[PDB]
Parts: sequence; structure tokens; C-alpha cells
Amino acid sequence: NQYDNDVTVWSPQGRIHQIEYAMEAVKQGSATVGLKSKTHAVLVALKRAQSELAAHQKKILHVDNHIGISIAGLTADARLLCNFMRQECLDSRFVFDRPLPVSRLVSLIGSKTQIPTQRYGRRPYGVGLLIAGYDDMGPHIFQTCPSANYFDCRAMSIGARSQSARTYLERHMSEFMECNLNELVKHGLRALRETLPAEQDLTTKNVSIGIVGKDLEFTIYDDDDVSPFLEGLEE
Amino acid sequence: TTIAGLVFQDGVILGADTRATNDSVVADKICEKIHFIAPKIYCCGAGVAADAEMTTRMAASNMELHALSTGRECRVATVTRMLRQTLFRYQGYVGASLIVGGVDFTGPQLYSVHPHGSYSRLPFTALGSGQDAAIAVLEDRFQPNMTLEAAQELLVEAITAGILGDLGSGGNVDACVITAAGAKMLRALSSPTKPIERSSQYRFAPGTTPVLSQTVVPL
Amino acid sequence: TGYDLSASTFSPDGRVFQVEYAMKAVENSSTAIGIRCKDGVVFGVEKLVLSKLYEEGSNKRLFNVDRHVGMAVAGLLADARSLADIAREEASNFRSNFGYNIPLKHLADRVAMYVHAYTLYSAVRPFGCSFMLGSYSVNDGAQLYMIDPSGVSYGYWGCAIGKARQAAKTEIEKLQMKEMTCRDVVKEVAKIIYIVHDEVKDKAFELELSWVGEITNGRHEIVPKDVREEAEKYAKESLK
Amino acid sequence: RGYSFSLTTFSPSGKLVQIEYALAAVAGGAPSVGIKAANGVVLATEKKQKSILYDERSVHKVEPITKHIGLVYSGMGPDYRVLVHRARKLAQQYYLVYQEPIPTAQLVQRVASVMQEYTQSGGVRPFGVSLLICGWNEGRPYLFQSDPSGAYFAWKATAMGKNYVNGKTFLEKRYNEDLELEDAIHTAILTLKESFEGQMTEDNIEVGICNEAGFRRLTPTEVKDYLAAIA
Amino acid sequence: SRGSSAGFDRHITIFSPEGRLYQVEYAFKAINQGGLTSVAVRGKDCAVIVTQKKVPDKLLDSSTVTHLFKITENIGCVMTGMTADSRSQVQRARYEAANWKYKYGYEIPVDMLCKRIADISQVYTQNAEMRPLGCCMILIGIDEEQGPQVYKCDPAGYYCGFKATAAGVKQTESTSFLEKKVKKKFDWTFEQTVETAITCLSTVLSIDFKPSEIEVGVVTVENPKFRILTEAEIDAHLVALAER
Amino acid sequence: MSRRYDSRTTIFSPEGRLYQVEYAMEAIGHAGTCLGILANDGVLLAAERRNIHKLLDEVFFSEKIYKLNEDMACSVAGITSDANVLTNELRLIAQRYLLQYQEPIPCEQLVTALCDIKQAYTQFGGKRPFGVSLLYIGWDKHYGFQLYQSDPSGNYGGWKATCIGNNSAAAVSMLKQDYKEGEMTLKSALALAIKVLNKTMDVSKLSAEKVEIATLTRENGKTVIRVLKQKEVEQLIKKHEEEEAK
Amino acid sequence: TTIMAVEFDGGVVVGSDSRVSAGEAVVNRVFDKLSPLHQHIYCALSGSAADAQAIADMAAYQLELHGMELEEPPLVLAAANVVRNITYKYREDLSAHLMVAGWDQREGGQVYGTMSGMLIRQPFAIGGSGSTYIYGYVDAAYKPGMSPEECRRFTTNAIALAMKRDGSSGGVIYLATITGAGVDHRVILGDELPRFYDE
Amino acid sequence: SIMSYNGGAVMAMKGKNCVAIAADRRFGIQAQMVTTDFQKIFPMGDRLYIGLAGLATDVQTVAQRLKFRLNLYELKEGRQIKPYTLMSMVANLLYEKRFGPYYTEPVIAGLDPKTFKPFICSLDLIGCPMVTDDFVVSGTCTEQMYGMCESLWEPNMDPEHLFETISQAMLNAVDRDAVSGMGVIVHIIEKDKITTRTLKARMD
Repeated sequence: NQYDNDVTVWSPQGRIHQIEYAMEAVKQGSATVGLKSKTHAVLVALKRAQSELAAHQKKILHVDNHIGISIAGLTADARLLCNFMRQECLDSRFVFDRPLPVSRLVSLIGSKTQIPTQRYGRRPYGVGLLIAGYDDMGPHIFQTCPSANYFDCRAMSIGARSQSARTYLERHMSEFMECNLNELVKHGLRALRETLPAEQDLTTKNVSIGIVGKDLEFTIYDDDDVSPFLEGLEE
Repeated sequence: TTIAGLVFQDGVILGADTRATNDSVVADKICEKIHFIAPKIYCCGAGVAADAEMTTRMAASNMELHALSTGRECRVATVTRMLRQTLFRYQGYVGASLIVGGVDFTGPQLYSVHPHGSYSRLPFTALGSGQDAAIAVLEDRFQPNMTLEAAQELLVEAITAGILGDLGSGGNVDACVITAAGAKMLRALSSPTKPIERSSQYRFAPGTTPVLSQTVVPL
Repeated sequence: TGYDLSASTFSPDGRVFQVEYAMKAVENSSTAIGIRCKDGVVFGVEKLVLSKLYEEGSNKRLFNVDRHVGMAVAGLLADARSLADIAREEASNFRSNFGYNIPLKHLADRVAMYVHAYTLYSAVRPFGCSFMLGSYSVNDGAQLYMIDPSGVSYGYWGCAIGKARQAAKTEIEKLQMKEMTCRDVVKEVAKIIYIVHDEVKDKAFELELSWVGEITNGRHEIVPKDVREEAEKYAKESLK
Repeated sequence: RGYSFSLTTFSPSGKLVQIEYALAAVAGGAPSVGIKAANGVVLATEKKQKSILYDERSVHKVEPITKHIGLVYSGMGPDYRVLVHRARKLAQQYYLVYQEPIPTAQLVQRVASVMQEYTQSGGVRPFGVSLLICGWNEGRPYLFQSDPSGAYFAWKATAMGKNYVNGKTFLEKRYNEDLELEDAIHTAILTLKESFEGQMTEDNIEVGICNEAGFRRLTPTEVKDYLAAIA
Repeated sequence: SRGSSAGFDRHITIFSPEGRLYQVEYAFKAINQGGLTSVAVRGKDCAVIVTQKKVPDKLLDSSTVTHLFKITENIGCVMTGMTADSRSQVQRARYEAANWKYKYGYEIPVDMLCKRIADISQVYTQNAEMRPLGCCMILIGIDEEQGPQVYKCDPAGYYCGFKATAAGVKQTESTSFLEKKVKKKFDWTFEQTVETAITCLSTVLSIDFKPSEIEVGVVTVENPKFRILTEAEIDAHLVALAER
Repeated sequence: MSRRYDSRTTIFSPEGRLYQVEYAMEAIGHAGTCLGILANDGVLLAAERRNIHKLLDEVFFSEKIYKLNEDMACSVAGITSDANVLTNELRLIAQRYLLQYQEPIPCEQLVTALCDIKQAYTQFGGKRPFGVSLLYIGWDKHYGFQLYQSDPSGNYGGWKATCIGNNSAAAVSMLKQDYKEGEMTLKSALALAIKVLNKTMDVSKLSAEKVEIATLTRENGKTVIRVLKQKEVEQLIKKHEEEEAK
Repeated sequence: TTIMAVEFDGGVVVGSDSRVSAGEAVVNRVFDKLSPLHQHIYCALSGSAADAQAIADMAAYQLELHGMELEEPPLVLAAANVVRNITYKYREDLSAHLMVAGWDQREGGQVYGTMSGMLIRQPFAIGGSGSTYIYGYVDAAYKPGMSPEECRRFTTNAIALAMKRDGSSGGVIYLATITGAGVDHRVILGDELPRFYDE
Repeated sequence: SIMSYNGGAVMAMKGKNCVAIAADRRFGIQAQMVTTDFQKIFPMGDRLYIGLAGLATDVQTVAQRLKFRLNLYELKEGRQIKPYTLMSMVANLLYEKRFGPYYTEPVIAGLDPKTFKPFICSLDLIGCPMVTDDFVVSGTCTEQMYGMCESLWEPNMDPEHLFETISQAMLNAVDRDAVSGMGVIVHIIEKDKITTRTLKARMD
């Protein structure tokens, strides 16, 4: 019981409990998915409603023209990382005058989220992320964690009950490469419904998406622009 | 200002001039330029008056901490480093120009430290405003391995030639002899101008003082 | 009872527990090995695939600290990516200060000191990352140095870090690697790993290897396609 | 950074717990006696080793702070080297500003104020060392005792370490005025004989004196001269 | 009291009811955890270090595993204790030894290098933020005044020069033999010292060490530079153990 | 930072009274007993001495009675260690006032300047408070003679006659009965302070070594701080001892 | 001030003059401009003495740690960079100029001009204010593959030509022959200086 | 220079058992007088005084710092300050300002509290301590006060003769100085008592 309260205290098993508890913060929030073809990379985030009267949180944030993120975790805590990511992408266009490589941008997050896990008296950022981007090496989908360990992934799902959405992405993995703009998005939309119970369906209000690709900059479709993709998909 | 130093067989000898001037006046006719760093180590300031003093105070204090810490005779090479890294730290703004000398168990050693931090080991040297006069006397009559009894006259004649031939140097000649036993100080060793007499006393009888406010406070 | 709560406390028997606990973080990590030969140094790593969703090559455990220095980590990979980035700062500070290739013996010191500075205080935690550093030079030769969470550096002909050690450290002793050539070592490295690797808990992995030595002219590289395929097939043929 | 919180706090009874135990460390240290009599102040500490392999010239308890001041200790050994290195700077910082040797009253005042800083500032324990500072200034000797609390006294004669209660009792019945520095060294060593057990050689006892001649530590050959029980 | 504990005394370093410091007590036990021993004997003109060298596995490189370091050209070192803490102080001792020559302009003496190291281990004792180091340094060397010098530094901060030292697992018993030979006061030469020093370890451990089981650093007045005797030079002194 | 080792010196109690302040007052409760009396002419401070031995030198000064300024002084009841920190602060405060305003510091201004230092340590910083409660005497160009008593919490106030330290409660009850407003003189005040102590002394006979008196008078536009020597102190005792019978 | 270094098979010969002059007057008549940074490595001071002795000491320190920590003699390329970083960082404040020459177990004799914060390896290098006059001697008389006896006679003849033309140079030539066996420190007195056209 | 803005003069001459310090009363800005009540000589306590000259800002600025540091020193110590220790204080006070120096040249005069021992000295902008066995002067008229003090001073003098000597030393030296004048204040420090006199001088 004494090993729990501090970040810098190990255990007899070599497990840091606070970093484990910070992983629970990701499971406490809405599920998000994303995947990439040979060209496009699309994030699909489920905007959760506090009530039917109140509106929905924004789970997708712009970073740079070619880069976008889907935040799952503490909402105001993700705006600390998003503000860091926007400054790194501006400093890349201000200095090198080139779009920042996505594999570099995720490495800077691994350096920023590593420090609070190392030092006493601080907490690890409780936000998981999916960074979708496009660069000279092709589209990328990167998962991060509170533990600061970042991955390189074809498709992932984070958030509450994300394991089921991950299972769906594995079966269709072979088809993800040749999908066009429309069909690619439909793969992610079919993943979200698996996370939520059948008593709730997908609507124009509670689902937001973003798309980055070869000739297309990262753009967020809010509500009315989500409907044309929602239509044509059987539930 | 004229300070000089010389190495002989058994040790070193450090001389100095006693007069200190501001602008053109004589502020004090008796002044100690030779300072005390370690029992067997001394030094001579030439430069800005206080900058050559305060500087040797910091070294004399550091060497006392170092001597108490180690418990060993202070090396002359150490004092030079302390004065060298202190003066260079100030980028030559301090105008202290020092001659450090003394006998450790390595044997007689005589350094010199310029205001910017430039220090050279050597047998003999002179600094100050009258340095050009003293060095010229050292150059001619020097020769390695001198006895002590013959090593005092060559330094006295070196500074005296720097006093009598310079407007910035005057007064008596201080000298400091250092040997294996070491720590022998001779104050006012030479007096180039003896007569100082001023006979015609102007002392006058009290009682003419147009004074007004006089009051007395007991103690 | 409270003696193990911080890295600043000694047990009544003298052991520092918070450092001993960070070592157990390596004991549960996957196994990585390294080996020296006459020609150079060879690396190998078991990189476990946690899900098919992960791209091939993700969570790469072989870091390039400098052109001539390779690195292989076993432990928590979050702290490893910090070390590999700090080890690069030492190799670049060396390149800036002394203007030539950093000798591996010195690079495994500065890094093993930084790993050590976090076992002293109570405001930080020990690293859970154990890693080895191989290198080759024509004026030095094959060099391999392991660093552990406590900051201890030893040279090795071959070593095993992570979960399986005593099993892998016995299999390396049988073969004599001193006179052998690197091209014949690569085939033996993969042979050792598959013998060491047994599937009970975990499922699948991706074999990673590295060249540094005479073949590469001193530049640390991953094994090229054809040679990696040439080496992996031999370990499968020798499997039975 | 470090701990900014004070490790010393008032007990429910109203007595500082840290310092109370710091005075229990000096009770079990090396027995140390000193005497202020006539023109000098003697400080005699018993240095007792466990082996014949220990080199005596390497380690000395009695240490000079400056030419006119000297210092011994009873308590934690390593902690003593921290004060000395601080006391030697305070004597120099004084000597730089005022261009005169620091008076013992002013040094014990500044040293004991440093020992107060560690009874307030956070993340540090108080020293385990109870000092005896001998000094000679203006023809008047000075014998002071600084303790971990920072409260310094002025003593004619005092004893520390093992059997310090039995040490002071022996001082009252012996110590008096018109007592020469000679008899002081005699009476100082006699007190240790009641404290120390076994034969006392020049290696066992370490003595030093402070007088108009300045503070100097007696060499083992000179200490052997006083071990004859003459002078 | 006699071992009574009040509050946090046993966790950080603060005074207990009996006045002791338990954290420093346990640092002395961190020396015995090293699982080895070391002996440094000071002869007339020489100071010899004999270290038990354990290489249990053949894969371990013998050239890279040594307890004999070089602090500066004329000062040797042998570190008995936690291997992690050992290279911590050695890297710090080398900085203090080089900083000494950057300020004071001459090679640091052995006695004053143990003083600046033991004074740093005093900082870790008072400050409750961090622990003391668990390694015990033994320095040898020769000063041009006092000759051969053998000093020792405990983690408590208490440094004392010894005639003959010991460290590690076997110390008290290893010193019991050193009390026998030093009391006899043999004439100590370079060959006479190393033969006695190696015998000291063999009497305690009952081994008769092989050439590869030890490494011997030596420093003499003729050879001021610190040198490590090669396996060939070691075996030359091992045949003398067949004799007297 | 390891809170575990933090004792939280600045937190309130459940009843709203700072612990370290209350425990500081019990440290002062066993310290040396000091008192003061304000008369028509002059103010006095009678300090009891709790350190007495044949081997004590008595080298410096009144031993627990200090001098803050030319016009002011103070006694101390509490930890002898922490008093030397306050005194060095009070001597800086009076000299910073004199630096700007070039006039002696009034007693009201100096007291409230120190109590701000006793607040910073009780309110924040986490460091322990001061175990020293003080008495103050002095004269100023405005309100005349002043007697102030602070505490470890920084709560001061004016007093005609007060007491502090051991048996401070039993002494004040004696002052309230005997002290007359405006009718006290320094000759009648000294005779009063002795009668108060002789009842509150834990050691009878009232030796001249234990109690020492310090008086403050103003003469010829100058404040005179005098510590009565052991000769005059014993003279006042004997005059009080004959008035008990004769 | 005139300093020179020549490279040959076994090692390098580092020559220098002596005289140090502030303005038109001579501060020090005999002064050693070769300050060893390490056993086999030598640095020839040039420019401001106060600035050069500071850089030579800082370079002898930072390199001393480099020698201890590697437990191996440092290279000359390591010595030339430690000098270059100090010279380029302070280049506004420090007017000093150095020259690094020595021997190593790998490449053998080396010579590196550090002038103004830059770095070159050169077969022979000349520096100081007295350098300029001997740019015609070192172009003509120099030949590759010279024996140590020929190099010392080439360095001696060259500096002797610089001291006569330069007013800020003069005195005795110092010659340090650094080889694998050790360092031979010689001194060429005024009577041994090679005579050249007098008028 | 800058120290010639307000002018001013300070003089100290040592007698046998007594010393005397004098300064003029004039306060003015360059060519314009303001008041004759200005005070250049300040009490350091019994039998010890210090004069100050140069810029009139630093005269009152440096003085208020000395009474600041003196009263701290006299309360810490159980004794009064020695005049030799005070020289090193003002030297340390002015030297800490080395790169932004106060403009003033302190002149210290007094008696060693031990028994009779007199002491005097003078300083500079940087505060180089200078001890003399005869006299010290500072001000814009310093050149005048040298010649006056040279001829008049003698090795041993009783208090009566100090006053006559230092009076005519200031009065004649100031009359040839344009920015100094308007009366002279002379202090006499004996072992028994202290005699202060304000001389009647030419108003000009």
C-alpha cells in the first residue's frame, strides 16, 4: 500500500504503480481509432455527450496542415501536449521550412512525457494519442501512452473498451492498403460501434473525423460533413 | 614605483620602493609594497594602489587556508596560479602587477605576474614605472649562482638606479631575503637620500585665533 | 518496512532495494545478446510482437548512438529512448569537443555515470533499462560493454541481458568465438537466439541483428536483407 | 534541490528532540578535557586506536583554526571537519574586512550561529560535535564550549566524552586560580587517567596549548616529556 | 537506549536516542556485499596492492574487469565495495585530482585526495535528501617528501593512513595476520613485500593463488608511476611461495 | 521532497491554534523568569539566571539581557540558541530605520518590525518558529517610556508591569495587587520587583548571583541603560530583608 | 614572436623564439613558448601571452581528464580541438593564437595550426608576428622526406632568419624533438645560431 | 573633476597624546553657494571622528553607511571600535564599489581606546589604506594643505598647539581655494575631553 502513492517508487516486482494508474486514465474515456492506406490516413473519434442537452467534447485537434491527433484522456491535460505539438510543427516550418516528419514529432512527445515519469512530485500525462500524418515516407499512425512509450502502428484503438475495436482491425488488415478515401473511413466507423453497446448508434453529432493524405491536408469534418460518410454504411 | 627580484644560490631576494604618489604629489613617504603571503613566500605590488593590495590580501588568505588544510610548506608555483587566475578573471581592469618569489623544497623560484595574467619564471626581473631602470642594472651585473652577501648589493643597486632615475619612485628601499630557513625581512635597508632636515620652525605662540563657537564636552 | 521506499535508504543488511527493484524490471524484459569476433561485434535481440496491429520495425530496440557505436537495450523502453538520446548527446559532445570518434570504453563510462546519478537521490528513480554497447575500430578491435541499472560496466566476449541469461550465457560458452569471422558469427547468433527462445507466455517476435566490424568499414548498420535472410534460414535448418 | 522543511521541531513537552540526542552523541565520543588557567588554555584529548597499523601522523584531533585560536572536539569525527573548514573561512572573512585576527568571542559567536542554521534550515541534521575553542586575545585567554544547540558558554575548566560528569567533579576539587599552564597540562592529563583505561603513551594522548606564543599542537616527543608526570 | 529507535532515524540520516547514525552503519555493510577482499601493504620503498580477482564466467573479459584504477600517474587506487559506487568516486576523484592541478598547479598528494573525498561523503551524511556511497577507497602512492603512502576512506567520512590495510569480506582476520608480520619488522624490499602481501591473503583464504586469480599494482621510489604487474610478473613472485 | 518526513509546522490544529507556537510557549515556560515594571521615572528588567556554577566565567555582559539600540534594550526568556538570531535581526532593523530617517527608532516601530519576522516563520516557509519571547524597554520622543512583551507568535502589547518565563503567572498576580498607576517610583519599583521574585524564586535567600536587575532611565536628553552590579543588587536585597521583620 | 613546427617520419620538431615584447620594449628576454599539453604533445604559444597562457592551461586541464578517463595517451587531433573550442568561443575577448604539434601511436607526427579558431593539419607550420618574413625560405628550402637531423637544421635555419628581420622576435631558439622514445629538449644559444647574410 | 563639484576640505594632524580634525563649512554647487551649515566631520563615538570630502552626495551617503556598520560592530563586540579597525572598514566599504566608486576621500582621526595611542589615516576613491605619523588631507585644495602642514607640523605637540597649528593650516589654505570657505570647524580630541570650536573665517 506504500508503493502506490509516488511515481518514483518502484515495487518488489519492478512495476511503477502511478504510471500504471495513469494508464487507467486512458480507459476512462471515449474510444478512438485510426488506420492508414498507401495514401490516406484517417482518424475517427467518438465525441462523448455529458448529457443530451450539453454538447460534445472535441476529441480531434489540428496540429499542422499534414498532422492531426485524436485525444483520449484528460481533456484539459491533452491541450498541454497539443500546444507543445503545435509549437514543434511551427518551429519546423519556421526553421527548416519543411513539414515536420511525423516520426520526429512523436519522438519529441516521448521526450516530453518521459520527464514527469522520471522526477518526483510530478505526475505522468494521463492522455493517450493517435497521431495521423503524411510525409515523404508515407502516412503514419502513431500511438503514445502515459508511460511515454510510443509505437508505430498500422491501426490502433485506445480508450474505453478498445480491445474489441482492435480485434476488428486485425481481420481486415490486408484490405487497409488499397482502400480509397470513402472505404477507408468506413473501416474506422465500423470499429467505434463495436465499442459501444447496441443501445447507442452513430450520429452526425457525436462522431468527428479527420483525414490526411497525399494531395489532401488534414481537415476535420464536424457534423454535416460527417453525414455523407455515415450514409451508405449498414449497422 | 619600482619593485625587483633576484635569485641567488640559496634563495631569492625581493626589493621595493617606499614612495606612493597620486597624480603628481607625494601622498605617503613610507609605504610597504612587499606583502606577506606565506612564511617563506612574499610578493611586491606595482600598479593601482589598492588593486595591488587587496589582491595580495586574497592570496595571503587563500594560502593560509591552504597551508592549514594540507599541513605542508606552500609552493611558490601555487601562489602564482591564484594571482594569475584572479587577475585574468577581471580582464585586465585590475592594474596589479606582482612579483612573487620564495623558497619551497623544490628550490629557489621567482615568478612575475602582469596585470593581464601573463607570468614568466626567470632568474631576475623588475616591474613598475621604474622597471626599465632596474632591469638594465640587473642585465649587466647578473651571473648565475651568487652568494647571499654579494646578492644584496646587486638588488640595492638595481632599485636605487630605479629610484634616482624615475619620478614615480622614491623613499627608502625595502628588501626581503628568503632561504631554506627563510622569512628574514629588512625594512628600509637602503636610504638613497639621507638629509631630510627642516630646521626653521614656524611654530608660533598660541593666542591669535579669531575663534567664536568654542565649547567643551567632558568624557 | 519503509527501508525500500526510496533510493536514499540502506537496508539493515546494506542493500539498496530501489536499485535492486529496477534490476527486476530488466529480468522481465525480453532477452537480447551480443558477441565479439575477430572481425567485429554482432548484436541480436528478441523483439516481441504484442499485436499484429504493430508495424514491422516498431519499438526498435537497436539504437545507433554514433556512426561507429551500436546499442541494444533490455528493459522498459520508455527509459531506453531517453538513454539513447542522452548517449547521442555524449557522442556529439565528444565530436564537438575532441573532434573524432568517441572510443567505446569512454562512451560506456559517461553513460554509466548518468545511470548512476539516479540511484543516489530520493527525488528520482533508478532506470529500469539494461543495455550493452558494442563497437569496432581498426586501431581498437571488437569491444562490447554492458551497462545495468546500477551503472556497472563490464567487457564481454558474449553476454545475455533480460529474461533469459544463464540459459543463453551457457550456450555461448560452448562455441569459440575468438578466431571466427563475423560472416560466420551472424549465422551463430541467430542460432543461439532460437535455441534460447521458447514459446510459452509470449507468442511471436522479430529477429533483429547488427553489423559493426571489418565488413562495414566501422559504420554500425543493421544486417542487410539478403544476409539477414541468409543467416535466419541457417538457424532454422540447424534448429533440428 | 533538496528538503526545505526543518527536521527539528518542538516536542509536546517543549524540548527540541534532535538537539537533545545530539548531546547524547558527544557523551559517547572521545574524552576531551580543557582548562583555562593563568596565561594559557590547555586542550588534552585521548586518541585511542584499535591497532598498531594506524599511522598517527596522518590524523590529528586537535586542529588550529588560526594562529591565535585552536579547536578540539568530542563527538562525531567527520562532522568536526565541516566546522573547521567553515571556522577557518569565518576567521579569514573577518581578517579580510577588519584586518585583525578574529577574537574568540566573535568567532564562537559566528561558529555557533552556523550550528544554529542547521537547527532551522531544512533537510539537514544538527552537528554531532561539541566544540572547545581556546583563544588568546588582548592578553586574556578564552575557553568556550559550543554545543549542537548553538548555545555557547564560557568555562574555566570542563570535560567531555566518556565520564564527563566524573570529569567535572575532579576539576572542581583540583582546579583553582594561580594555576600555571604547566600544572594545567598536568591536571588535564590526570583527568584522562581517571577516564582512559590502560597505559597512556604519546600516541594515546594528544595535547595542545594556546598562549601568547600562539596556538600550537604538542609533538609526541614533547608530550612524552609531560608523560613523566613531571610538569 | 542500546539500539532504541525513535521515528525516522533509521531511514534518513538523523540522530537516534543513542546518538548513532544507522544509515552510515549500513553503508559499512554495503562493503561486505561486494564479495571480495583487498590488501595494500606499505613497504620501505614500495606500496603494494594485492586484489582478489574473481572471474567466475569465461565469457567475462578479464582485461575490462579490474579493481585497480589509475587516479593520476603517480597515485594508484583499489576500490573495495559496491562496483557501481566505486566508479562513481573514481570519476569524481579524477575530477578533484585534475581540478587540484588546474588551481594549485601541482599533482595532488595522496593524503589530500583522501581528504577532499571524505569531506564529500560528509555532505551525504548530513543532508537527508540522499544516501552515502557504499564503496571504500584505498589509495596508494608516493609523495616526494614522506615517501610511500597508503590511505583508506570509509563511507562515514573518516580517513586514516595505515601501515597495512584490508577491506571487504575478510578484514579483521586478514588484519590478524598483518599484526604478526609487521610486529616482527622484517626488512621490506619490493620482492619481500609482495611475497608477504600475497601470503596474507593465502593464509586467510587457504588457496595459494594462481597467476590469473589476482592482479598486483605496485609503486616504488625507483618507479613512481603506478603500474600493474602482468601475469608473467605475478608468476615470478608465486614461485617464491614454494620456498619460505 | 519526501513528504513522509515533513512534520507540517505551519498547519492549524483542529481547534485553530498553531502547535509549534503553543509548544514554543512551554519552552519559554521553563526558561529564565524575567519581569519589568514601569514607574514614573525609569523602567527596570529583573532577569533570573538558570546557569550558575563555580566554573562559569561570566565574561560578557548581563547574560540574557541585551542592548538593541542606544535608546532600547531587551531581555530574553526562551531558548538561548534562537535568541541570538533575533537580536542580530533587531540590531539590523533599528539601524535600517536610523539609516533612512536619521532618528532613533520608536519602541512601537521596532517591536512591530520584528513580529513581522516572527510571522513569516509561523505562517509559511515550513521552518520551525522561534522559541524566544522577549521583553522590551526604551524611550521615544512621543509616548515616553515603553514596556512591550512579544511572544513566539508575534503578539505584543504595552504593559505597566509584566513578567515572563517560569512562574510568570504567579508574578503578575502579585504585580496587579501592589502596582499603583502613576504612584510608582524607581526607588519604589526596585523594592517591588524584589518582593515579587523572592516569592517566585525556586531557590530561597535570593542570592545576588541569580537575579540581576537592569534599569533604563533618561537623563540630559540621553537614554541611560545600566545593569546594576552585584554590589548594589545585594544592597537592595538586604534593605528588603530588614523590612520583612523590622 | 616566431613559432615553427616541422613534420618528419618518426616525429615532429617544434621550434620557437624566446623574446616577449610589449610594445617597443622587451618584457621577458628568455621565455619558453612551448608549453606541453601532454607528455608527447606540445603547444607553441603566440599572440597575447596573457590570453595564450590561459588557453594553454585550460587546454592542459580539459585534456588531462581526457588522458585519465581513457587511460591512454590522447591524440594530437584531440589536443588541437580543445584549443580550437576555447579560441573560437572567446575569440572576441581572447586575441591569443596557438599551434599544436606532437606525436601519437597512430598517425605519428602531426602539426595543427589553430589560428583564430580554425584548424588545419600541415606538414610544416609557422606562426607569430615574425612568421611573415620567412615565407620564402620555407617554400624553397623545404623538401619532403627529411631526416630528423635535416629537419632540426631546417627549423633552426628558418627561425634564425625570422629573428633577424623581426623586431618583436629574437633570443635563443628552443627545439623539442618528439618521437616514440621520448622528447628531446634542446636549446640553440646565440653562438650556435646559423649565420646568414650579415649586411 | 567630479569631486570638484561641491569642493570641500578635510584635514587631520596628529599631536602627541591628542589629534585634531578640521573641515570647512561651505556647501555649494560649482560657482554658487547655498548654505554655510554643512557638516563634513561626523562623530564615530568617544574620541574618534571621521571627515569626508569630495562630492557632497557621497559625504552624507558614505557617512550614513558607517554609522550603520559601526553601531552593528559596537553592539556585537563588547568594546568600542579601534581607530585602526575603522580604517579597514571604510577601505572595505569603498572597495566594494570599485567599479562604481563613491566620490570621496575619507579622513580618519581618533585615539586608540587602549590608553593614549593616537591614530590617523586617509583613503582614496578605491580605499587604499594609508597610515601616516604626521597628517592627512583630502579635498580639492589638497595641494594647498600639503605645503601648510609640511612646515607647521612637529613630532610632538600638546593640545593647545594642535589647534593653533590646524587653524592657520585651514584658514590660509582655504583662502586660496575658490570653492571652499565660509568658516571652518575644528575638533580637538584629547584623552580627558573634546574641544570643538568654529572659527571665524572670511566670508567669500
